[PDB]
Amino acid sequence: PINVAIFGSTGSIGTNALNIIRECNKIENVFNVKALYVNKSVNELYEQAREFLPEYLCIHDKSVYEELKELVKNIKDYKPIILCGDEGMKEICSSNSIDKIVIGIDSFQGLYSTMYAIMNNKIVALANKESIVSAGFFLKKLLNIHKNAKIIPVDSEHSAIFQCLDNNKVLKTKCLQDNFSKINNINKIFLCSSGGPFQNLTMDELKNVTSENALKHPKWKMGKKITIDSATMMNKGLEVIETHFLFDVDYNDIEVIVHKECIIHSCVEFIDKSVISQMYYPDMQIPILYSLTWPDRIKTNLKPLDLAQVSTLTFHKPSLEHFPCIKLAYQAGIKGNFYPTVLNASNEIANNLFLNNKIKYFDISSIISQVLESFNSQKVSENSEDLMKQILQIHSWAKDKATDIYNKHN
Amino acid sequence: PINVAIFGSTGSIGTNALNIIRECNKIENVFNVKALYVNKSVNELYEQAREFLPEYLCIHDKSVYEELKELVKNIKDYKPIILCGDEGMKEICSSNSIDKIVIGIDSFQGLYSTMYAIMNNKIVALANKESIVSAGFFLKKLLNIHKNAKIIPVDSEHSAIFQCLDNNKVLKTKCLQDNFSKINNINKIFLCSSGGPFQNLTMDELKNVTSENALKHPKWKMGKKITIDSATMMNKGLEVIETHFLFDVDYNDIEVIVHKECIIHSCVEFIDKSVISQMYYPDMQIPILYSLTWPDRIKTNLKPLDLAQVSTLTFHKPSLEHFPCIKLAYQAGIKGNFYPTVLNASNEIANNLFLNNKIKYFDISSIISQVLESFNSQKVSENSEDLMKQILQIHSWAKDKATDIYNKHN
Ligand SMILES: COc1cccc(CCC[C@H](CC(=O)N(C)O)CP(=O)(O)O)c1
Ligand SMILES: COc1cccc(CCC[C@H](CC(=O)N(C)O)CP(=O)(O)O)c1
Ligand SMILES: [Mn+2]
Ligand SMILES: [Mn+2]
Repeated sequence: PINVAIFGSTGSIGTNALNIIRECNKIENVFNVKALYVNKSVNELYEQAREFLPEYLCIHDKSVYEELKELVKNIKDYKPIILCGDEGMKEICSSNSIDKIVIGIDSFQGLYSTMYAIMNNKIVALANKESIVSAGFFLKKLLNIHKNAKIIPVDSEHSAIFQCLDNNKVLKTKCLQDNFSKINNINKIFLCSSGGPFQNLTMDELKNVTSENALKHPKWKMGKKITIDSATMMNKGLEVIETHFLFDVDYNDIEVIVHKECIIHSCVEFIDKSVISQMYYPDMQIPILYSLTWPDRIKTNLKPLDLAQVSTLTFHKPSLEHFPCIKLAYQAGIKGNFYPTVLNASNEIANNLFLNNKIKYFDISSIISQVLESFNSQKVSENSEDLMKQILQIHSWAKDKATDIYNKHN
Repeated sequence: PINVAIFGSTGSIGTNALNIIRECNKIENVFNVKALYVNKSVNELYEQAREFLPEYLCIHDKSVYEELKELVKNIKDYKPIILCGDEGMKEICSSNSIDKIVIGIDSFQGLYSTMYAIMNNKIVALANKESIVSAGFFLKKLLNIHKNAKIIPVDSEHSAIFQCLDNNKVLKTKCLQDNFSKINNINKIFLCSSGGPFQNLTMDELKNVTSENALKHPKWKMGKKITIDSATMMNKGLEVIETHFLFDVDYNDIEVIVHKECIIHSCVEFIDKSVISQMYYPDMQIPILYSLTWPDRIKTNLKPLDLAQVSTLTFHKPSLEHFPCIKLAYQAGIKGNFYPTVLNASNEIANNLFLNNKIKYFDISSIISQVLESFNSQKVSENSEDLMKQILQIHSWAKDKATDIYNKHN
């Protein structure tokens, strides 16, 4: 019986996790949902608690804490431990009844909860790519100290890569470890991209695209920030750095490939040049499920892939002139140090400015480039606590520098 | 160091094996070629012996035995054990200095050498699919007796399938063992086919096709028998039965898919509905190499797959009306017993009649169909020597029956 906590259970990752858990549990009792954690969605959490009956409930916002206590009195034969804030989150991570934690929260609370899950030697199913890009050095150090802790990737391309690896090799190492690629015989990665809504657009058309164009009739309905990142291909840029950190693959050995059908989710070339790929319909339930079942798989009732119906799969190179965010991501990754932290923070601001019609498409990459050029490399702190503060200071600095650049030109 | 014997070293499989061994050994000394076995080509064997310097040389034809001995006196600092016939082959299989044996011979010598390899508890890299289709029951029985022997698939689609499996699971079972699919969490197989030279012909066009049409402007350098089987899609029919026996996959869970680009070599759907596939250029060096490195991989200098250049991958269902041999293979497999033995034997005759311009395209499937209808199921011998005799007698009967049907409706 797999004992799982869901952090951010009313978000997209959290609700997809509970859906696949429900469906798999109908086939065979595999999962025990031990904890649910949300920001402020009391009614939604109450409804989840009535179905899954977790041992723990937690809610960040303290003004709806007593409302939650009163709601759960309506549930028959059920006496949960009801907690609140960061202290509740810490108590959940330290519980001996929890084996695996799905991190479905963004920004700092994602990183903070990941930190606590690692400190308690848990399996961490991590969907927040920005935390790996920004704080990769810190997570790597924490994983070296807490030897039984593991990060298992949920980001679909990185789940795909992970699924292409031989678990007889994977089990000798773990993600975010030096020498991961060597142990797994990895030569090179094909990192698949949908390409977003702008692949056929000219440079002159790209000059005038708006956030409405990027968000209009999405093929897959996902959040605004990632949709804008998909449009600029900064999503893939961030994912290149994520690949480097998770799998210890050199930047020269990561190739972005535009695959508009989104059936092949990524591919791994091994040292003999054989290539393995993972395929399914574009659906987050498979990557989430594998993060919770690894190193095994369990039965689902998901729709089987019909390759004859799919019929055609296509691949092409992305144009770096048209999608300069990709180039900037590689440059930041290759330069190393805290340049990925700066890239991520400056993109957070630029993405949001574009979303709100404050800047143009190529201003996104212009601002990111300028902030990157404004940063000086820093000696990397050997001390774990100093290193986290260093990352947070640089993050804050880069957001401010991006905002100042905007303000001056405006 | 991996100690290898090559049976049929001057055929297509043998020459590909020695090429990839040579190239891999230039990067790192991995392989010792301990034995080479050929039918007739004494001169070619001498040249191989001069380069590879194997401890054993064997030749099936006794009339060129003395010539080989005299030739080898030319090689400096070299004193091999020089053998001939079935006896020489048995002696090679029984050597404690040999770990892995590549079976690149067909027909009787192929089944015969496979048997002796298994009896001596070797790893057997098996490229002769006809042995598995005709003698699957016997090979299963033999592998149950000889617990440390293993068949590793070399046939490209079956190697692909094998490469899509997690070795943490594969190492708890072995090919041709009951429950192989259950242990590996296999739900379904996509068995990829080139479609062959007649794939786009109308029914009227198919009625007239000749063997010269099948053999003309061939895309890859392979033998006449398999080229004719590719044209009729009986190659894939045989490979369906091969999949069933190697992997214990039910016939209803094997789907033939026409993939004309021959980049994806086959795919495995797991019980969660995630699909894994193996990809490379159509080149037999990868499947051969993997059979000799499994459960590891080693470095090659093969050309890396350029997915952007490949650009497009396509998939469609084959027409059973145009390719009735596929339907016959499923029917024979599903019926079970020795019907696969009869299918293989009757196809051997019908393929050869068509190759030599004695019958038409649809006569191939007609003869096979009639022979299958003439066969009565038999009680399966419990004794392994009786079982081998039973298989061989059914094989002879079915070839004779096919020939007599040809002679009647001449
Ligand atoms: C909604 O579920 C899925 C599952 C798999 C694939 C897709 C297609 C969308 C792919 C990515 C979003 C992403 O980064 N993901 C999902 O990780 C968009 P781009 O950066 O253009 O490539 C959707
Ligand atoms: C020359 O080497 C390779 C290597 C991989 C793939 C191909 C393409 C030819 C595929 C098969 C032959 C076969 O049965 N093989 C190779 O196992 C033909 P059909 O039955 O139409 O599908 C060639
Ligand atoms: Mn992704
Ligand atoms: Mn084949």
